[PDB]
Parts: sequence; structure tokens; C-alpha cells
Amino acid sequence: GLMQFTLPVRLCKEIELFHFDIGPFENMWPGIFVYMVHRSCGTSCFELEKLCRFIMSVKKNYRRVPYHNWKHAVTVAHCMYAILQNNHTLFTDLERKGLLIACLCHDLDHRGFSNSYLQKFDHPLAALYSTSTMEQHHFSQTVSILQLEGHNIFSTLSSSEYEQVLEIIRKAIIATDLALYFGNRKQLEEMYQTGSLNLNNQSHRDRVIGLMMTACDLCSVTKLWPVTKLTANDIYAEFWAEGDEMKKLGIQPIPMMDRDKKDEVPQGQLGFYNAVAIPCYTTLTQILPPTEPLLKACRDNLSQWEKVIRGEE
Ligand SMILES: O=c1ccn(-c2cccc(OC(F)(F)F)c2)nc1-c1ccnn1-c1ccccc1
Ligand SMILES: [Mg+2]
Ligand SMILES: [Zn+2]
Repeated sequence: GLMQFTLPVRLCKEIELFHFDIGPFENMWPGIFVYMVHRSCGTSCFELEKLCRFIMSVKKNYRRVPYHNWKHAVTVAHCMYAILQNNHTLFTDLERKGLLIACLCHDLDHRGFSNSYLQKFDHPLAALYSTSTMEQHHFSQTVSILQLEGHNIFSTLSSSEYEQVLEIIRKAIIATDLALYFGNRKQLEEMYQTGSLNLNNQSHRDRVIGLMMTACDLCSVTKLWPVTKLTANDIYAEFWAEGDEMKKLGIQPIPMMDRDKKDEVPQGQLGFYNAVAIPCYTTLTQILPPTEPLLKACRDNLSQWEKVIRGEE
């Protein structure tokens, strides 16, 4: 109860900012997370011994892939933390609890492959879940770890609250399926502009949490340029590995994933910023004005990629 986590002055200050980078020291990430959970929810909301055990089990169940790894997990959790801290009064006690957990677990057991690769490979998980295949697997993994002994960090919740919070987590994790983003943002836009968006409508909160999850998930595009630029190497390293596996199944992969088409990455990023990222953070800013820094930072990077194409780097 009286064991407050603290951080070095630079991290103490720089962690409250959206563009924070959690650094190269793996061993500090658990403490960074607990710090955020405390500041974002309360010193009280989780039992420290249970939390740490949960944190470490979740870490053990991320894999050593170039991008969809433990560092991504914590990065995504941090973006959410920022959003929650800049929208203090908008969210319930359970929402602040479940969402940070949802983000930590959102890519549990990821192997670096898209849902499509599993379909075409005919992976057994694809049999079990036709849509949002990895995301239903990520949620399922979260439930496993939650049921290990000494791991129920929600043990003080009533039966009801427990079910609510696990439903927050489930919907939140499903929403990281980007195929579902496009519709979700379309609807939030029309609801916002036609004035009908309404945060007492649970059906509407669900959608809004979905968009926050897309925002947090994509948040490497909202970092300072050198962090964004370097993360890109990792994202594309998984892509090209998948392309390879596609070619192995006798299927020319889309150029995004073809490592013989490395030269098209800059134009590919442009496309993605215009087609995906900029819309995401625009709409999110409209719904949640204080998240504007994500939009700004995203635009800055879009400009930086334009500069790559023009040979200015
Ligand atoms: O830099 C990028 C370039 C292309 N894509 C991407 C991913 C999936 C489908 C897609 O094309 C679509 F289907 F949308 F048209 C494009 N994502 C990123 C990116 C940036 C940050 N995260 N992130 C990412 C990575 C992997 C998975 C989900 C997001
Ligand atoms: Mg994912
Ligand atoms: Zn992710």
C-alpha cells in the first residue's frame, strides 16, 4: 500500500507524454507498467504480488519476433496510459483497470504472421476462429494466464464486475484486428458529425474504446521521427518473413510483404499514413480532443516520409 514506484527524473517527466519511448532496457518495462497502472487507476486497484506475477507470465508468453513482441505490448499500454491521463474524468474505474491490461495482452503469443497467412496456411487456429483469428487467440491466452494460480488480479471484483471487465478486455482485444477498424471509424465519424455520438450509449463506448485501441496499436507512427523510422525496420522484417512464407505456399505476396520490393516501402508508408493512420487520429481527436498530440506527431511523420521520397533523406 505504501510502496509507491518511482522513476528517474527524465522518465518521470517524459512518460506522461504521448511520444514516450520505453527504451532498450527490458528489465525496466515491468516497473514502467506498474507505475502507469498506479498513476492511472490507483495504488489500490491491484495486489502488487499478483500483478507482478501476471506481468511476468504475460511477458513469458510473448515471443522473440522482430516487432509483435513484449516491447510492442508495453508501448501500446503506454499510449493507452497517456490517453487515460489526458481524459481523466471520461472513464470508469473498471475501464481504467481493464484497458491497460487489455493492451499488455493484446498480441499475446503472436508469431509475426497476419490472419491471412493463417487462412492460406490452413492453421488450426483458423479452423477454431474464422474471423479475427489471432485476436481471439490473444484474448484466449489472456484468459489462460488469468486462470493460473496466484494470477487473478481481479479477485476483489464481484462476479458481475469481473464479467464486465473481461468483456472490456475481449472487445478491446478484438478491435486490434485492423480489418474491423475501417468500419468502426466510418461509424464513429458519421455519429460524431451527425451529432448522435453519445458516451452513455454503451454500444457507443465500445466503438470509442475500439478506436483508442487502434490508436494505441498503431502508435509507433506517432513517435519522434527516428523512433518511427527505426520501428519501421521491425514491422517490415515480419512482413518480409510472411511474404517468404507466402512464396513458400506458392503464392506471390502483396508488395508490402515482398522483400524484393524494398524500394516501394516509402510510397507504401505514405499510402498507409493517408489510408489508415491520419484518419484514425483525426477521428480520435474529434471524439477526444486532448489526444491531438497523436495526430500532430502522425502528420509530422507523414511529412518525414514525403521527404524520404524526394531524396531529402
Ligand atoms: O507501417 C505499417 C505499414 C503497413 N501496415 C499495415 C498493416 C496491416 C494491413 C495493412 O494494409 C491494410 F490492410 F490496412 F490496407 C497495412 N501497418 C503498419 C503499421 C504501423 C504501425 N503498426 N502497423 C501495423 C503492423 C502490423 C499489423 C498492424 C499494424
Ligand atoms: Mg495484433
Ligand atoms: Zn499490436
